[PDB]
This record gives sequence, structure tokens and C-alpha cells, in this order.
Amino acid sequence: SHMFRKLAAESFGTFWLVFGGSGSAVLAAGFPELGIGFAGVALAFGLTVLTMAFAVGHISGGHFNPAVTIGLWAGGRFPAKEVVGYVIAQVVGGIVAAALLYLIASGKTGFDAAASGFASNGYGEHSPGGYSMLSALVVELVLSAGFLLVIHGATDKFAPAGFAPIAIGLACTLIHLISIPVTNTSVNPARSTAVAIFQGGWALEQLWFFWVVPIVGGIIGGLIYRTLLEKR
Amino acid sequence: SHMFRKLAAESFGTFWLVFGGSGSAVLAAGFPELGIGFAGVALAFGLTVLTMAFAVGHISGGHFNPAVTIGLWAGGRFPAKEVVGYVIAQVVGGIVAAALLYLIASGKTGFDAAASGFASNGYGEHSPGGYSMLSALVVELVLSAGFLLVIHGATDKFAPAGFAPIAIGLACTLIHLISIPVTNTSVNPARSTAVAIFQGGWALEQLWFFWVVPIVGGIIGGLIYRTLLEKR
Amino acid sequence: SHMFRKLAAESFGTFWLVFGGSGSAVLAAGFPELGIGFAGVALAFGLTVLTMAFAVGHISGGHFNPAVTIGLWAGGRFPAKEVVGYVIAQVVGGIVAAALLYLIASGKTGFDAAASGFASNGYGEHSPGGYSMLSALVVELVLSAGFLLVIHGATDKFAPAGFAPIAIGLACTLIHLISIPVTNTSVNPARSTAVAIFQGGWALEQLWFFWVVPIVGGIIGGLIYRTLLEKR
Amino acid sequence: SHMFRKLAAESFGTFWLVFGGSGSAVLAAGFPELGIGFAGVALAFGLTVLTMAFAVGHISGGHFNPAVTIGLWAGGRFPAKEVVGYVIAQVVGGIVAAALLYLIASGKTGFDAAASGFASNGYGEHSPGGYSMLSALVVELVLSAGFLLVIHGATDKFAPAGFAPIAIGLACTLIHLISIPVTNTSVNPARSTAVAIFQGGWALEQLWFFWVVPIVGGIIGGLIYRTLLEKR
Repeated sequence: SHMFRKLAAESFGTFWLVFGGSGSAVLAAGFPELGIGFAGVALAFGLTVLTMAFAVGHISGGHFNPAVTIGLWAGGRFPAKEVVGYVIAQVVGGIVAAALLYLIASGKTGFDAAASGFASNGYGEHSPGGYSMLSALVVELVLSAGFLLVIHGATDKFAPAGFAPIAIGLACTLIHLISIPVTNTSVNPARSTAVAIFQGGWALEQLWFFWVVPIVGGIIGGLIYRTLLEKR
Repeated sequence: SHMFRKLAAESFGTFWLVFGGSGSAVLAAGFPELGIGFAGVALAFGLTVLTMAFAVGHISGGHFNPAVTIGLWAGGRFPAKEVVGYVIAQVVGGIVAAALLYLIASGKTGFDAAASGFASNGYGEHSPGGYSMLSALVVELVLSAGFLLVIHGATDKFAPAGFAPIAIGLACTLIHLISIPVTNTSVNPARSTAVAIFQGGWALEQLWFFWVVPIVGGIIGGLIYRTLLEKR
Repeated sequence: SHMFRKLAAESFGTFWLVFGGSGSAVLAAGFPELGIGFAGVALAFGLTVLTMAFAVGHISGGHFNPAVTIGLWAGGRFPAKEVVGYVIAQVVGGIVAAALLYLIASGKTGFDAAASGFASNGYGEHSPGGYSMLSALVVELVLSAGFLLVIHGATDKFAPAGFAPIAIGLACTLIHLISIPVTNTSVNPARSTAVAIFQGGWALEQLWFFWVVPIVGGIIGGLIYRTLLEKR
Repeated sequence: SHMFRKLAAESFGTFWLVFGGSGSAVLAAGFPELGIGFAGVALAFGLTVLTMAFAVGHISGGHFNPAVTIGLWAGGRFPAKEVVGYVIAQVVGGIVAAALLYLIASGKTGFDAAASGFASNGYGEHSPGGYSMLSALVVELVLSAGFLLVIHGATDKFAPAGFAPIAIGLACTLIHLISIPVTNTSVNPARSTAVAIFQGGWALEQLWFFWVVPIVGGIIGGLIYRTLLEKR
């Protein structure tokens, strides 16, 4: 319940998320004949939220995501003052994991961080299924809103205590099963930023998208729970 | 505990279910070499129930399904008066998600909502494994009954509190692992309706089946728990 | 807490298990290009235990398995008098599901219940990987023991209440991930019996094995928890 | 709460882990056309921790891992005196499972424990993806630290009671989704030791690595939770 340690929890959580989620995508998804595919990456991603929320959610609330922190503010749960420190902690944490991951990935003949996307988020060409920008937009907006509708509900007063990390993490596996072919799935501006810095080309130029669209998405989910469903 | 907000919860839950479940099937199941297959779609489907039940089950009970609402009435848990509003909320919610999904899917060269089924439920030709009508019937009846036998038991007085969304959602992954090759799996009349409206052809003509057969199925499960297992 | 209803719970649980587990194996495991494989069947199997234990475990204890009932007796948890009724309830339940399943499977051109094993358990030729009898024995004995070491521990006094259906069901997914290539996995004499009656040939002649070996296995697990780990 | 029985719990837990995790890898991962792949093995591995922690964690704490026991000491949770007995119990348990597994695997024509690695951990050639030693190091250090950051947090005073076996086991599935292509994943010095003794060649010579690197890794995670995040 001291801020220095709350920021440490958040930096570590987002770290776990970016190391785990992206590590599975770069290291294991495509491994020939025995690789884990998109369903594997979705699972890893959502177990980074669930393990860490159980571990450090009781210290920080376990946001691990700028879009979650900003949406908790929108829905009346996080004070405007603590927002910016969390976002930075998260972004920092994610950068370190993505650099550690890069050093790992390059331990193998042929690794092209650039020519493989390095699990970066993108739309259009740099969409893995080649979905246009309007497909990228509508999917992140809907999925960020929803994501926050889950965090808000799961951690509500009259939501039986203890289970929110299960609700929230699995909602993060769900969201990846849905949107990977479309954008590789962000709904986390700090996840996109980590790997974009190591794809070095096309990722960095579409980055802004995955900062604007998840956040707007998550405010909306916060607004929908706050005004519609919470009262009571 | 106001009805307007309870209907909002239900519309949103069924929305999540149709966006998630169907979105995974249309967007990710068949993606070449890395796609999530039938086991992926089953998982997504059952995480739409579990996240949303945790999130909004404490507001509405989190039915998200006409067949569940009608079966809760049969087993003595939902009053006849509130049934019709829930069913409509659910059906509406599902329609919006299925339209949003359609706009997403069409962001990609080659998308034929019609020639691909758009994850609609069907029997005979329009059964993915080509199972006859009697296979379609017996599987939905058994699986709807069972589904409701789980909801009834999991949310029973003497069922330790908190865990029903886990029981109920996973029962929804289970049911999809079983029946997808047979009918693409409905046991949800509001799920079938959402996508059927966008397959535009063969789906709409078999629709009625997936309204009659899940409901009958779910009343039966409600009746079996009510008279057999609840008393005590 | 009346016996007639406790037997109904057990018949229904074992029913769910045999319909689900085997239904996934016969209907979905091998479906070309999108099928769920051995990992899918393992999951379905273990979600039949978890949903039903949550649903009817509070009525019966949710054994769903002759080897579990007989091992609960060994470890001092189930009285010798109630054993035989449970075993029969379980076996009956399983027979009905396996017949319903058969009617479903035959709704499709080419279905050979006999030439495909119908997910029956077997050793030697009728082992899917062709493991000898000594491989069949050691795997079921170890896995039945373990299974019961989990039921005993998970439902122990000083095991925090509520979570045993998660522990026990997932132990049932685990056990299938391990042993499917070896014997298709029984550790449930009532599961083997259900489908063996519909494979009609080689299954019925190896049946006895999967009645003797799981039970011995589960008594041992009961004995190991009772004398070693419970006291205290 | 007697030591003889606490050592029995630990020997049995590590046993389950090595039988399950490795059994899935040797028996099921590569089975042609229906095998469970790396995502299957990751799941089995992490369900050995979760079932056993639920089962025997309330007796011992359910460490099942020298690196976990040594890291619990570092983070101030396990007394230095009880460390060595646990490590040996764990190592013994694991040896027995790995021998039982070997007898199982050899029940099939063609089984070469040596030419197949027998799911042993290795770096360089004997890395399944051919990742250099510096990739092996950084991945285990990060993943052991993290692993212990999860155990510490999940079992913390102010972590709602009951859920730590879910947090901890799933963190063990996560860690395998990440690192299998790189080293087959150890973060468990007692897991590596079990199978290394049966690969008989290259495993035994790289062994030391997977004793030094996980432990250092897990002390660090213990140190990071102790000094940074616990106070309060």
C-alpha cells in the first residue's frame, strides 16, 4: 500500500505479460509440427494476467495495462492522480521484458525480429489475415470495452470475493482467441509498445493506433458499467 | 436489481457470447497452419459465459440464453413474468454483435458470409460432418438438459458460493467440444439467430429447429433437477 | 441426502462423463483439419467431472466412477454398504449415454462402431500406440492411485472448502493427456463398460482388465492417503 | 504436520509432476496426427502442480521443486533447516516416476530413450529449437524469478485464501508455453534430474546447468518479493 511498491507490482505484471504472451508467440507458436498456434499464444497471454493478478493484484489491483488503468478511472474506480505513474511503470516493465525476449530470440540461427513482426500489432498488410483498418478499429473498441465491462463487474462490491483474477485473465485469453488473425491483438497499449520498438519498421508507424483505440475502447467500457450497471 | 439494468446485463452477456464464440469461429478457427480449430472455438465460447457470469451474473443471474432462462423457469428458479424480456434482451444483444462481427469479417478479401456458413447452426448438408436430423435432435436435447442440470446444481443453496460461473462456463466449452462437428453447436437459440440472419440462406430455414430443440431440452433439465435432485 | 436421489446424481454424472468424454472422441477428435485431437478429448473428459461435481457433488460426493467409490471406501471415506448401489448407478448411467451416443454417431455415412474402436480401452493391438500389457498395467495402477490421492487430499478437512471439483476434474484431464496413446485411458471401469458394449468385439474381451486394474489402483491410492498423509 | 508425512507429500507431488509432465511429452506430444504438441505438455505439467497443491499443499505447502523450496527460504517463508529433506524427497520421488515412465515407454516397438531425449532439458544442439547457452540462461533465470514472484504473492497473507494452487499451477503451464522450444523447460532441478538419468548421454553432462540456473533464478524471485513488495 506504498506507491513505490505498487509501481513495482505493475512494472512486474506488465513485464510478465509481455515476456509471457510475446515470448510464446515468438518462441513457440510457429515451431514446426509441435508448435502451440494462436490458441497457445492466447492461453499464455491470459495466464500472465491471472497468475500476476493473484500474485500482485492485492498490492496494486493488477492493471498491467494503460487501457485498463485509464478505464478504471473512467468507471470511477481509480483516481486521476495515480494514472500516469501506473501507465509509465507498465510501459517501462514491458520494455525490459521485450528486450530480454529479443536477446533470447536471437540465440537462434535465422531470427529476423524485423521480417517476422516480432509479434507486433498492425493493420492492413501488417495484419496477419490482412483485415482493413475498419476491421482493426471495431474489434479493439468492442474488445477493450468488453474487457473493462469484465474488470468492473468481476471486482464489483457484490461480486463474490477472490475470483476476479480468474474472470479477468480468462477474458484476456478469450480476447486473443477472437482478434489475433486481425491485428495480433493489442487491447494493451503497453504490450504493443514493447515489441514495436524491436520490429523497428512498420510497427512503430502504426503504434499510435494501438494507443488511441484500446484506451478509447476501455474508457467506454468503464463509462458503460459506471452509468448503466453498477447502481443499485 | 432494477430491471432496466438487468436487461442491459443480459443484452451485453449474450452480445459477448455471440461476438466471442462466433468471432473465434469466423476469424480464427480455419486460419491456415496456426488456427485454433474446433477446440479453440469451444474454449472461446465457454469463456464468454464464465467472464460475463462473473461480471454480470450477480446483477442478472447471467443467463445469456433463451434456453437457460426458459429452463430456469421450468426448474422453479425464474418467475414466468420476467422470461420474455430476458429472451428479447438476449436476442437483441446477439443481433448487434453478429452485425459488428460481419463488418469485421468483410474487412478481408474473399469473405463469403453465405458460402462459409458464418458459423451458423444446421443439420444434414448444413451439418459440418453431415449428421442426419435425428443426430442433431438427440445431441441438442441431451446437451441442453445436461447444461441446465449443471446450472441448477451449481447455483443450488448447498452448492458452495462463488464457483457457479466456472461450472457453468466450462460446461459450455464441454458442450462445444462434443457437438460442433454435428450441428456447429447451438444449445442457445439466441446464438443461432444472430448469425443465421447473416448467412441469409440455408441457416434461416433450419433456424426454427434450434429454437424448438434447445428449449425443450432445457425445460427437461430444469424438470429433472426440480423433481429428482433438489429435495432435501 | 436421500439415497434414491443420490443414485440419480451418480447415474447422471457418469452419464455426462461417458456422453462427453466419449462423444468428443468419436465425434470431434479426428474431424479432418479442425479436429480437437487427444488434447481436446482429455479436456472434455475432465470437464465432465468438474461441471458435474460442482452440480451434484454436494448431493452425492460426485464419484461417477466405480474405481473412485471403491477407493473412497479403502481410504475410510465411504461406507462399505453404499458401495454396490453407486457402482451400479454409475454403470447404468454410462450404458444409456453410450447408446445415445451410438445413435448419434450412426447419423453419419461410414460410421463403423467396430472398426474404429468407438473410443474403447484396450492393450496390445488394441492399444492406439501399440503398448504391451505391462505398459497398460503400470500406467493405470499409477494413474488410479494418484487420482485417488488427489480426491482424498482435495476433499480433506483441512483442504479449503469449495475447490475439490476443480482439483478432481483437472486431474481427470491430466490423466488423459498422459495415457491416451497407451490404452485410450480408463481409470474408470464404468467408462470402459459403456463403449465396450458397442465395439462388440475386441473391447469386451479386454474389458475385465479395466475393471481389475483401475480398482486395485484406486484402493492403493486410498490406502496411501489413509495411512500415510491424513494424520494429524 | 509431522515431517515424515510432509516428506511423503513432497515425494508424491514431485512424483506426479515428473510422471505427468514427462509422461505427456514422451507418450503423447508427438503421436502422429492427433498428438497434443507443446501446448498439451505445458498443460499436463501445470496440472501436476495444481491437483497436487490442492491435494497435499495443505500438508507440506506443495513445493515439488528444489528451486521453489530454496526460493521460499530466500523470501523468508521456509526455514533453512527443512530445506535439504524436501529437496531430497522431491529428487527421490522424481526418480521413481521417471523409472516407471521408462518401463511404460519401452512397452512400444522403437522406443529409444537416448535418441529422443526422453524429454530431457538441454541447451545448444540439445535445445529442441537450437538456442545458444545465453538463451537458455536468461529464460530460466527470468522464468524462475517470476515463478517465485507468483508463489510469494499468491500465498501472501493478504492474498484471499484458497486460490494459490490455481495461481501457482497455471504459472507452471505458462512457463512451459514460453520456454519449451528453448530448453524443453526445467525451472525444476528435480524434473531435469529424473529424465536425465534415463537419457544417459548428453542430458547428464548439461544437468548441472539446470541445478544452478533455476535455483539462482528462484532465490532472486524470493529476494524481490521479500524486500520490494511484501511490506506493508
